[PDB]
Amino acid sequence: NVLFTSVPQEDVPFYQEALKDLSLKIYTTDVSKVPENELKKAELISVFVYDKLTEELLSKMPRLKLIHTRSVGFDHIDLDYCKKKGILVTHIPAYSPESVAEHTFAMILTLVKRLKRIEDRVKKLNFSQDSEILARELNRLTLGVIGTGRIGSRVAMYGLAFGMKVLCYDVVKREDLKEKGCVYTSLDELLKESDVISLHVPYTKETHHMINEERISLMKDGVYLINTARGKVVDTDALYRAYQRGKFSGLGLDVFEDEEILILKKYTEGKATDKNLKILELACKDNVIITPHIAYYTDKSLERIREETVKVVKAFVKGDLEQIKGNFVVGPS
Amino acid sequence: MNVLFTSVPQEDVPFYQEALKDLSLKIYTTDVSKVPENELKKAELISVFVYDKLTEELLSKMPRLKLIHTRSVGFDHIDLDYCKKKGILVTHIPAYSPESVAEHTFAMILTLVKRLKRIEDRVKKLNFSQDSEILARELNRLTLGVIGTGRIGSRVAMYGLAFGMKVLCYDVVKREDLKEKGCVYTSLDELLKESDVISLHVPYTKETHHMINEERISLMKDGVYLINTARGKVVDTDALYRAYQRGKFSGLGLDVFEDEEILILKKYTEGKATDKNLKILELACKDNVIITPHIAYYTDKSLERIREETVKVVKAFVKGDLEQIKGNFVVGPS
Amino acid sequence: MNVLFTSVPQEDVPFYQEALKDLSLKIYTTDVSKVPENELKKAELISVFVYDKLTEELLSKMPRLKLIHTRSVGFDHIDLDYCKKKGILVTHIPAYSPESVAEHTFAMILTLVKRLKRIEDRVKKLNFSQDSEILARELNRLTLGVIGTGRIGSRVAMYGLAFGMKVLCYDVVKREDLKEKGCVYTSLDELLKESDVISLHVPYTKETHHMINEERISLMKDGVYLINTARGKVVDTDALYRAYQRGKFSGLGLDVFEDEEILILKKYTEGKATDKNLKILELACKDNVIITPHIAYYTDKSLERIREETVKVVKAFVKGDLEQIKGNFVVGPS
Amino acid sequence: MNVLFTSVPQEDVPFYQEALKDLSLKIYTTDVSKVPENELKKAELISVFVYDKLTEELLSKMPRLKLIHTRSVGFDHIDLDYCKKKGILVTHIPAYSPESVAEHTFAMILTLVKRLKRIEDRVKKLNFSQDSEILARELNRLTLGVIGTGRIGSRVAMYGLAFGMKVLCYDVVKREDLKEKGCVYTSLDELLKESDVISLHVPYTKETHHMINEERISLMKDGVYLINTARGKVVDTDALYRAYQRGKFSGLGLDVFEDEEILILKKYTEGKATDKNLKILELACKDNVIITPHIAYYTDKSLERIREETVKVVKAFVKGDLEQIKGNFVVGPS
Ligand SMILES: NC(=O)c1ccc[n+]([C@@H]2O[C@H](COP(=O)([O-])OP(=O)(O)OC[C@H]3O[C@@H](n4cnc5c(N)ncnc54)[C@H](O)[C@@H]3O)[C@@H](O)[C@H]2O)c1
Ligand SMILES: NC(=O)c1ccc[n+]([C@@H]2O[C@H](COP(=O)([O-])OP(=O)(O)OC[C@H]3O[C@@H](n4cnc5c(N)ncnc54)[C@H](O)[C@@H]3O)[C@@H](O)[C@H]2O)c1
Ligand SMILES: NC(=O)c1ccc[n+]([C@@H]2O[C@H](COP(=O)([O-])OP(=O)(O)OC[C@H]3O[C@@H](n4cnc5c(N)ncnc54)[C@H](O)[C@@H]3O)[C@@H](O)[C@H]2O)c1
Ligand SMILES: NC(=O)c1ccc[n+]([C@@H]2O[C@H](COP(=O)([O-])OP(=O)(O)OC[C@H]3O[C@@H](n4cnc5c(N)ncnc54)[C@H](O)[C@@H]3O)[C@@H](O)[C@H]2O)c1
Repeated sequence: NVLFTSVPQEDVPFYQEALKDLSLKIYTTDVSKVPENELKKAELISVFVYDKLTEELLSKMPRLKLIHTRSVGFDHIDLDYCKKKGILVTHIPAYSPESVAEHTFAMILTLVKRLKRIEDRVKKLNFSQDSEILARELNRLTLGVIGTGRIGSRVAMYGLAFGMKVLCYDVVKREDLKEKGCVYTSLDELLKESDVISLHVPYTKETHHMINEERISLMKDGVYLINTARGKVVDTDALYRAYQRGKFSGLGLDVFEDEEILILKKYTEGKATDKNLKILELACKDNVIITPHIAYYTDKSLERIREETVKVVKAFVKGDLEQIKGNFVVGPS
Repeated sequence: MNVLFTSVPQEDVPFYQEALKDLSLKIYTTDVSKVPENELKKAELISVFVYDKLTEELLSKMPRLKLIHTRSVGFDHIDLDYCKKKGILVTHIPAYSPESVAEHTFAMILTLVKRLKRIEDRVKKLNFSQDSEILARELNRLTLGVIGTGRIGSRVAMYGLAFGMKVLCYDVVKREDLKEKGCVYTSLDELLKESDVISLHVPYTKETHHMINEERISLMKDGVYLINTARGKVVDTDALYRAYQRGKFSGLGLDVFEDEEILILKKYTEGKATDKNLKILELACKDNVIITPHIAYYTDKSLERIREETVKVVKAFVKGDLEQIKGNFVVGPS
Repeated sequence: MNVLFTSVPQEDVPFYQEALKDLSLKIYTTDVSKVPENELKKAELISVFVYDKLTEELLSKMPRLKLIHTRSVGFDHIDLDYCKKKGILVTHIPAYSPESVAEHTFAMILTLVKRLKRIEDRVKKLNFSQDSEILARELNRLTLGVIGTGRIGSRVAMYGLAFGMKVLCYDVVKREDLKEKGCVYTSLDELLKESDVISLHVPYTKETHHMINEERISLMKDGVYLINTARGKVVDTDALYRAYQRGKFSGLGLDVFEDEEILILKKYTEGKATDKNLKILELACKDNVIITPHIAYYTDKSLERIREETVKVVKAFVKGDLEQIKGNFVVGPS
Repeated sequence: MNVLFTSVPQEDVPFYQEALKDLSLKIYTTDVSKVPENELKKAELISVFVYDKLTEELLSKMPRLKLIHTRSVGFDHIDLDYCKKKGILVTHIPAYSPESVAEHTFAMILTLVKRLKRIEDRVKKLNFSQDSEILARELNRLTLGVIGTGRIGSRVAMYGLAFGMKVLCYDVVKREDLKEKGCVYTSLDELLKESDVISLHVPYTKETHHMINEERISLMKDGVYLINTARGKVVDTDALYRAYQRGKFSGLGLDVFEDEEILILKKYTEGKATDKNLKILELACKDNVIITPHIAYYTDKSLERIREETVKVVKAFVKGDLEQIKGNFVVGPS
């Protein structure tokens, strides 16, 4: 008995055909709206990043053997509970690191070349040139990459190709990046010296609100800050207060705290926070780009997410766990 | 020596006044067509930018002119044959910052490919959903075709390679340095047929005039992205417009376009307007078109370097130290 | 006596200090909830505006208070029962300019019926064509329903009559002057079923609370236009939003709405936000909706008259001259 | 009888085909300039709209023509002198809906005086605050100047009286009904100097050509609001633009403007464009300007009535019953 939640409509037929041998229930809605009689039956659930797999929810799933998330991130799942109950958790670590790294650079270039402000001028038939739209060049700037994993290492490499000085912060210091010119530094040194800072760490207890009041105060006046990692890596209240004081040349955010309320229109069922309003206000500024968690959202990513998802599910029904060993977050035993 | 500067932004006037203070210097923020005849007659060296149209008719009114310096890479605004006939020297600035334009080109390419204008429209309407109208493509799955691989175009090709793009190149000079990095030089027709993103980096000449015309556009893939940061007359704007309306393009990025100067200098306050002005204005509002007002070059670094190189050319010339600025000559001695 | 002014715009501070220079005056641009308790305790006359919540809990801390003057028509933000049991007098400004709000209502009705917001979107895209998507209706062919025919609503009904509209009127009190001009007083349910445009002009009370709710919206014609310049809580925003999403309305014009103060005063900078904030922000983007930030009253004459009436009331109260401000009492002697 | 219809909207085609199937009817959705010469020479009756230019040149190609019917109030697009000289009859529709245009006129006035465009800009940026940049004015404090008190202008004056405006009027034909309602006729110069809002409602003729020019605009109050729903050529667009840039106006509202047909019919698709197109496009983007694409008339009742009157005129002419359509004649028999 296989359960899929938060599946877009157009994937519904693809998963029915690809998994025809199995007993499969598919919901376009999230797991909190699935009836308890279907939760009780599920041996394998497949979710995405807005399905909160809390202890409370997972307790209603006594037959659950494996959770597969169609994502790189897995911070939406209570792993400690899964470890203690013997539930396996899989993910898709590398459907397309390029998608997010390319999106990150799209935002950096959009901001540094002031494209949004130019577009506002052009709409007013203002084709003049003046200092309000005077751009900077990447080759004169320092890029600070926080997290040099699959996505961040690509961001670091695009930086180098543009002639940027590249600083890096990670617990794992990569030879390949060092040989190419990147310099690994303390967090405090990266925050102080960078002109463009970009976040590429997972959300964990250690990265929780790591960009906070204190860290933001260490950054250069006029820094550019990009977040394509997770919203809760950044203290949105501190971000907003700093923006209002003019701290930033620009902000690029593809992820932000309480995003799910906007992205899934949960305000139709009573939800809202001050952080939703803060983000909507920022979104209107001419030196801010907010995108709705779509850095991954390319044709290549969606094709790979399908492929890998089908592979993990078939592997598990046959018991061939060796086939999917690179997919485990919580593996055997 | 009597030195005349035209089209100088007011913010640059103090700089040139101090740097050239021991010359007989006259500075106009307006363009050369607006300069009084009594000033034109006296001038021995003029420094212009790309909207100062130095035609035979205008140049005839400057009987003392010895050198034209354009604060720019491009010199298609200058009647060189007339200059050669008359013995007028012409300099330019070949390389203040090729990176400015190459970076801008990629800014536009990524804007279009990640559909950021469309996304921004949705976010404004509180539409934070995801669906196929905003499904992006990846650069690393695409072929870039660079038309012109000079200072600017070669850098664009290298950025393309660094994104994992297949890069096709067209130029009359085939650079071994680009071949060895992975760029493949092809015929024009092959580049047009196979490229998903095409970017133009050739000068405007009689040979590149409407090079991108109805025929060449029809050879492109449906869904191509076309970028122009070279000169507007390299592309037939009437044919580009008709093609856009038939849905030929995934996107257009234009920093330069025919008749741009009417919009950029607001010449419609003096009675000027063309159909291409209205066509570009209509395209500017589409969610898959980016139009910028010839500002690919307009960075802080470019401006610094344009200042420095222009002051070096003027001082060299007044001294007679011509070998010092040999790299700046378009029409050199003698 | 000790006079306390709250929510005074910075631009008005020098005005009031000068007018009331003879008194012991404390002015705040912030609201009453952010005034220090020692100043709350001294206060014998307090002047406020509509976002100052004079709750029982807040009025508890003002043991020396004799008079509350709100610089406004509305007084729903003031606990009148608590004032009555404690002997606190309450004044307001009943008629600084009902024309300001009635003109605003009509600006909204005309905006929507003439589809100006949609036409503007088209024009911004250089779309100057004509088609059924901007085909307008005429007011002279429509029926207006006016709910509340007081100082503001009666003027709205008269504007409608001048436009050749059939005007239906609903109020707890019938007016002969309006009937003689041609308004037809009817029951609420008849007005709701027969009006093409419905506009609200009642005060917020326990009886008007969510007066426009699910049931009553369901009585409206499909395609009705609904205007609210009264008070936000007269309409159930959730039922409104739901009906809107099903296509109930040709248009909506809201100058007031539930939880408006969170947006108007940016209280989200201190943690506040509701789902009604997001519903209104979403509606605000629609091309058949106009949302304004409670500014129907906000004209130059209004502000002038509010300043004048306010010094009048304060000076009359500090003298014993209660007759002079007889018309200003909401809760009078004794 | 050979009947020719030009500039017919596609959705009207079946309707006129059914209405006139007893006749030899040729229907085009394009303008008269794009009708083949063979068809122009057959035509006994022609029905056109305001963008069909019936110049002497075009009419001279129509030897068999007895009657031109324009589906419009306006007839400045027909060379009347020619028609008289040659005995050609000319009808129009004088009163399908003067209320449409008069209501549109007040929709623009109210939009401008209540600063709705600027408020919408603020609301879009989540700025729901109140300050002097959105302080509105009140109509009832202002003087309206109506230039042209015909069918449309007279209604506009009446609405103004309904809003408590002092109404000044200028026309060569005085109407006693308007004086009896409280309108006051004055000289042009006095109307220009004294009015806070001015609205134009004259036909286009030699005498009204550029009526509103540099000199007339200079007589207006600084801060004036100017509206035009008459004809673009009544206003000197260049003078209006120049005055706007000097800060002369609190607002402008234009439903008609010089060279509008290039934008409205997209003639820039065929190489047309003028400076006034670009000036209008620039003004359209300002927050105190509303431009609409000649749609003041464009209401469902207007379209219904234009259809009915056009059918009656055609059916009458073919039957010879000229007495029926006596009210429709611009140029009547002999
Ligand atoms: N915006 C999007 O569309 C989208 C799409 C995919 C992934 N993501 C996010 O991006 C994240 C990164 O993805 P990835 O594929 O690069 O992951 P990764 O695991 O390959 O890289 C993360 C890097 O962060 C480092 N790191 C973790 N904790 C750290 C700490 N506290 N201090 C210093 N370094 C630390 C790791 O050492 C690793 O190098 C995901 O976890 C997910 O949250 C977002
Ligand atoms: N948008 C902007 O702000 C901006 C700024 C600077 C330069 N430009 C434009 O970019 C152009 C290129 O600048 P660059 O510095 O790269 O110049 P470059 O001279 O270094 O490069 C030009 C290249 O074009 C090739 N070429 C010329 N004519 C050709 C033809 N007929 N067919 C095939 N190849 C041809 C040459 O071989 C050369 O490789 C300039 O001439 C200028 O017009 C635009
Ligand atoms: N948007 C704004 O800027 C703004 C400005 C001023 C006033 N207002 C609001 O408009 C309201 C009306 O102002 P006004 O000057 O017309 O006041 P008003 O007292 O003259 O009119 C109120 C009318 O509503 C009627 N009414 C009261 N309760 C009713 C009920 N339960 N059912 C039917 N009718 C009822 C009364 O009989 C009266 O005729 C104010 O109370 C205030 O809430 C808004
Ligand atoms: N914007 C639109 O959608 C649209 C629609 C219909 C009509 N119109 C325009 O509005 C005009 C007026 O329409 P109407 O039905 O009121 O016409 P009308 O003929 O009833 O009124 C015109 C008035 O102008 C006056 N007038 C004419 N020439 C004058 C002059 N030289 N000086 C002073 N007064 C003069 C006449 O005396 C008359 O009172 C039409 O001719 C047309 O151009 C525009």
